[PDB]
This record gives sequence, C-alpha cells and structure tokens, in this order.
Amino acid sequence: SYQVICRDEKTQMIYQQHQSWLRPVLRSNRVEYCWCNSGRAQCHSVPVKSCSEPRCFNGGTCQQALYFSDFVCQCPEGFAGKSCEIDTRAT
Repeated sequence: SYQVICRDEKTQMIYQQHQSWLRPVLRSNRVEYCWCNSGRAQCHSVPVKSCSEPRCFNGGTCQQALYFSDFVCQCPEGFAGKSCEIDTRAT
C-alpha cells in the first residue's frame, strides 16, 4: 500500500520515498546525483571537487558536488561514524 523505495549497498545507507544521495563514479572523475523517484533513481553525472574541510577523519576524505550542497564521505580502515572517530579495531 505505502511506498518507500531506493536503498543503497555501496554506501550502505537506506533512502525513503523522494530522497537523494551521491554515487561517486570510478576512474572518470565525476559523480551522479541519484534522487529517488518512485523507484526510478534519477541519477546523472556532475562535476565534483574536494569539500572545504575534511569532514572524514582517520584517513577518510570528503567530496562535495560543484553545484549542489550534497556531499559524500569516504573513510577506509573499517572504523565507524561519519568522522570515523569510533575505532574498534585498534585500541
């Protein structure tokens, strides 16, 4: 009856009806702005750059789109949290 589509596995985050997220590309250099639309996922390439300040810590790297304010946060290692301030692997 209700409707709630668009989930994510790369970033590991769910998005309900009429939501939006970023899906960085691979070698190209741009990213796509995927805005859910009844399970249609409206993505499209857009130029991007590095955030003004590294919001991701512990090695992560922030990236912000050139025209919108949507930003994605990368953070290897395996810790937790947007800034990766929660480390469970290392003491």
